[PDB]
Amino acid sequence: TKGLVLGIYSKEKEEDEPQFTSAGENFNKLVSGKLREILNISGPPLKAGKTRTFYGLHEDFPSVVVVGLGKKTAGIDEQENWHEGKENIRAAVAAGCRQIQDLEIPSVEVDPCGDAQAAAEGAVLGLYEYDDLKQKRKVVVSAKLHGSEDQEAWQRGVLFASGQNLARRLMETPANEMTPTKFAEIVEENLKSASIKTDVFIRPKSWIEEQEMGSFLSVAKGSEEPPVFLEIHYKGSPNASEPPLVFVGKGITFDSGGISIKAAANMDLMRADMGGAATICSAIVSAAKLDLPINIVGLAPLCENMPSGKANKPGDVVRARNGKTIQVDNTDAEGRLILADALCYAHTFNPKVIINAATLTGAMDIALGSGATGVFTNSSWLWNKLFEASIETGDRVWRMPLFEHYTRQVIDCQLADVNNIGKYRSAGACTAAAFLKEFVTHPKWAHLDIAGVMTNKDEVPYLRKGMAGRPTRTLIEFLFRFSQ
Amino acid sequence: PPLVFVGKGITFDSGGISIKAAANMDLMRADMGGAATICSAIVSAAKLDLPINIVGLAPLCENMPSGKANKPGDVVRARNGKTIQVDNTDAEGRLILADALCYAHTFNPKVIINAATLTGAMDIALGSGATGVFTNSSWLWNKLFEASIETGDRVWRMPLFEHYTRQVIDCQLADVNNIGKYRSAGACTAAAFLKEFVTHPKWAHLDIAGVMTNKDEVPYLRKGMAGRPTRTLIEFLFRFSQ
Amino acid sequence: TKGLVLGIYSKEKEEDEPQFTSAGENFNKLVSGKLREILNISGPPLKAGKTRTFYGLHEDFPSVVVVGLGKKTAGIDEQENWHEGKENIRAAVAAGCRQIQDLEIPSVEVDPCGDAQAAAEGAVLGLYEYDDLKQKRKVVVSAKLHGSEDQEAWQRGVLFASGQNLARRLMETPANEMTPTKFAEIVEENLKSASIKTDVFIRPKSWIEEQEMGSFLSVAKGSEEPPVFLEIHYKGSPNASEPPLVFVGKGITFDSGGISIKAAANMDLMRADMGGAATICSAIVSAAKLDLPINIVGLAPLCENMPSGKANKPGDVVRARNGKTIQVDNTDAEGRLILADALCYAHTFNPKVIINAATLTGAMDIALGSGATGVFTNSSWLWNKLFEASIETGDRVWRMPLFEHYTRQVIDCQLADVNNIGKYRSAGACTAAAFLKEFVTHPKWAHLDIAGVMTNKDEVPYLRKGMAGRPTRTLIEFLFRFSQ
Ligand SMILES: [Zn+2]
Ligand SMILES: [Zn+2]
Ligand SMILES: [Zn+2]
Ligand SMILES: [Zn+2]
Ligand SMILES: [Zn+2]
Ligand SMILES: [Zn+2]
Ligand SMILES: [Zn+2]
Ligand SMILES: [Zn+2]
Repeated sequence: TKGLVLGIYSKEKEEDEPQFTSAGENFNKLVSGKLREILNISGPPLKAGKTRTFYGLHEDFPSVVVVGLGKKTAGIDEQENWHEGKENIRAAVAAGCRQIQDLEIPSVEVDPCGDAQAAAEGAVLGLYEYDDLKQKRKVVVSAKLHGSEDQEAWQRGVLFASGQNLARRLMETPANEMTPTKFAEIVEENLKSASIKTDVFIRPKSWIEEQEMGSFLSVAKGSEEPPVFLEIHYKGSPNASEPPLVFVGKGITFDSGGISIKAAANMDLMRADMGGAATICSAIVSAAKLDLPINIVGLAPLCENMPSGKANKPGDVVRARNGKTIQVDNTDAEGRLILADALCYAHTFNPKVIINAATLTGAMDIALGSGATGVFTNSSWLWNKLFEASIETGDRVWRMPLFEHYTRQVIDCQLADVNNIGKYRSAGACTAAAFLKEFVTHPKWAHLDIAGVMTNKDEVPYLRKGMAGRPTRTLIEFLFRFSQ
Repeated sequence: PPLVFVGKGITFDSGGISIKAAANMDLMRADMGGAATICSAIVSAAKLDLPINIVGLAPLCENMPSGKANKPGDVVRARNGKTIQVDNTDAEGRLILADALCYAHTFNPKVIINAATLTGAMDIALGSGATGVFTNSSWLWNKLFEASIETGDRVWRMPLFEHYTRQVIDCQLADVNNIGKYRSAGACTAAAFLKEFVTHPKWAHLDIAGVMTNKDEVPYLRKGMAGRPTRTLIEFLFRFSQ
Repeated sequence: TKGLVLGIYSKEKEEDEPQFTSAGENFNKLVSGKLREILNISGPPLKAGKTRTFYGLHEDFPSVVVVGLGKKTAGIDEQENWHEGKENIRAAVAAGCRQIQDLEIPSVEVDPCGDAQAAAEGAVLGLYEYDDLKQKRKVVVSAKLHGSEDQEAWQRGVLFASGQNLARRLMETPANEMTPTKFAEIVEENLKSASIKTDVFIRPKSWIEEQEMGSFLSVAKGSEEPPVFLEIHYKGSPNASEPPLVFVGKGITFDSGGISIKAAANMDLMRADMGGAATICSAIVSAAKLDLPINIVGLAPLCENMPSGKANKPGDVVRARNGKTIQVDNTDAEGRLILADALCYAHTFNPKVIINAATLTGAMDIALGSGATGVFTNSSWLWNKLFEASIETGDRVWRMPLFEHYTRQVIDCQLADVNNIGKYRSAGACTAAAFLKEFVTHPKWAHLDIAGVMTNKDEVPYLRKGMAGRPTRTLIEFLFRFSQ
């Protein structure tokens, strides 16, 4: 019927016993001390992220899962660059919800754990699973707030987590279903449901040609799947003329590498090479849901990178919208090609800031793995804003260098203005970033290389194995704070 | 109390049983760059007669394959009593550093700074643009960063997160594994391995693998071994002494 | 304090509710129906291998773990070639014991589940972990039979499982600790504790040289670690002159591949290249513990395979004890070299049967993986005996071919009588077997290639991740039945 998730903290030195949250304390009282009694009988105390289940304590809650929240006053961890208490809550609540789901319980009430937004994030991110294409599926669990005192915060958590889950769905869906057109249609419907103060333009190939986006076009042509340039507007500012914030995302729905073909092992994960587009578009959907008082534009060039008799050939020179020529030495360095055109187009909006996201390089994965998203930016103010937002969400960012040292290695080009792969194999994420900078003149630009945080195995406790949708929540938080 | 510097001194690294590829293996004669830079920095500090006490520690040896060599899977005991599963014999720098870092604590130092041409991952990460610095002290990061602005021999901070530690203490036979669970973030997991042998509050690990050589990146250095970031270390010491 | 593991079966069509075992039924009665009541409250029924924990049902058992046993009458599964009921019990009991251990309970009583030997095997194999070299260790759990009616069978299970766990320990231990000498000393002490009717001879290099075992010696020389030829005798037959059964095991304590050096990835697992020696020696220790009325001889050539200035060089020709010359084309095909000499020596005992085991080829792993041990034999009677024993133990065997087709590919040799690697890359396990057959004239010989069952991830539910010690129990069962 109905399950209940309650939290308990680690015992502090002067306490005689570990303390329940307010809800746990109230429930124990409701059952005349039976919860504390049974917890004591069960043995060792619950530590952070651990769970234990007690049956039959109340007729309304046949299964009660108690979860360890760790130290009650855990705040910002100076060494980890995140709010520890929030992370403990997300992990603990996710673990509790997965136990409720294993017991095949369709609905669960969740203890706010002193921070309803974090509790909601743990439950909603934790229960998520992409199973539309399977016969065998786990029970669908409906999680709601236990109590009625922390509603806005709980709902805020549901909203943030839902945005990330939308990104996860888009990334996880196989490329034959999640084509450029399909991705555009799903984003279009989600944005329109979020707010009527939106406009969506799924720009066709003819428009792309009119816009002289030769770099983007060169990538798309190898495949039979039609390319599209998704342009979305959210008019949240009270002043329609207020300069917008522009987000740009790499939308390669499937990357085979092209003529510079990839190895077979785990190439299926490349269905998520559109993660950059997924995260920035989902962030905008969420911003619209929150009705943030700001104008935002989202740009996402979308296409496949396939080998064929029409595909990009190593050595080919293409002309970007801005007139710059690019020597395509490696057709698998295609994300930067489509981004060159989208970044150029972004300047036409005279934006306040330009932020792009892309599952750009394997080098980024070798550099930081799934620990944090690499951020390249020409603005310390912007770096700081993204960094502060990440401490709150727990979806960490780490700064990477934008030095001429790297630029020199990409403009040293045999046939053109810029080469699409560096002179050497070193610092691949840095030279890719340098390539992108040659198409940016804006003073507040940030490039997020999310290749290393594309998937999750078990690193983030509250995300099941699969595409991660990171760092969608950090982007939403940045926008929220920016709007305030 | 002295400042303690520690340097990886592998005079030649063939990789051992987990043998390296032949191409450009000659550059491994510089796998003692960590020892070279910290020892040279101390020589210079002495020349300048800086008013500070400094201790330099440099474990030195070769890593070669033979009938007596480390075998993948072997478990060894560090000076501190911790056991280490040697899954890859080419991840040897962290093995010799574990013992030197333990010994460093005996001096009750003010700070502990180690340097090592530790991982190819660092090279893939930042190349020769800057030395990667892993530190549990923002004060120390800042001091090294400011010194680097002056010398031009740049440093860039890399993360010391439990996220990476988890991947090296998840070990089949011992307390810590000498290579991570996955291939991602090699410089970060190597740093995490080193941290398991450090309890000091002001420690910095400099992975100089990417700045080991110079082609033409630094205009004033001819092609060859670079000796970076020796000047940044000297500057740090000078300012520290003042 | 004390935990309890109880089993419950899957409900049969005409039953109103799933049936507990006799012990589960008795415990429920003891607590006035409280176990059934709480199990019903907890939800969906327990299926095979699943577990659920109930707290505070009895003062003597604060934690009771109920485990799903599947269908009560599950017997031999025609398609899987094993006794299904026994497999269900081993898996269920192991899962239950791991839950008790997670709760940090030091002692547990285990329901015999209608088959005490299988229950004991699940508990003892299930709880095993090699942690001698770690600071952090799980609680040591002492498992005993619940009740006093099935003692001999429970103890038989403990004995079989202990034999396998000894093999696992020997295989898991790092090679710098588990050297040829150390392995010999550990086996020596275990055999002597098992019975006084034993003799152990840790033969030194001088003896090996006297025995003209040039093939074995050629492998050992590349390393600084002294080689030994372990010879063990168990005189269990009433007639001292009764011909013995001879077991032979490949004891490469560490295999780097030698000059034909292995790749670095996962080379640490080669510390278990002595699995052949581990399994046959452990089987003999167990046979001695059981005091089987038969004479058995165990032979295990032990050494390392390392690269150095003295190592085997590709193309070198060596002379086996039997006078045959061998062209060592690949130094990593060393197991067959040391086995050639041990198999020759085995004939001197005028044995009834000769069975050898070896983690011999990667081809075997590509062929059957961890599903079953590959068995090559010139005797269908022997194949059948091993096959029947495996149905009982669940540690499956599968027959592989001994055809001249494969022999032709190894005697087609440029410099010698036989080549240590075949003409082609196909059928690697089959040509390796053919190589071994050139050193056997006995009419009842079986070669077990255990390379594919060297480790366990999660395939065998009752074995934690690590070296498996398979198929030790099948060997013990074969010996038991043979003795009867
Ligand atoms: Zn997708
Ligand atoms: Zn690509
Ligand atoms: Zn791509
Ligand atoms: Zn090395
Ligand atoms: Zn090295
Ligand atoms: Zn071993
Ligand atoms: Zn071999
Ligand atoms: Zn071998």
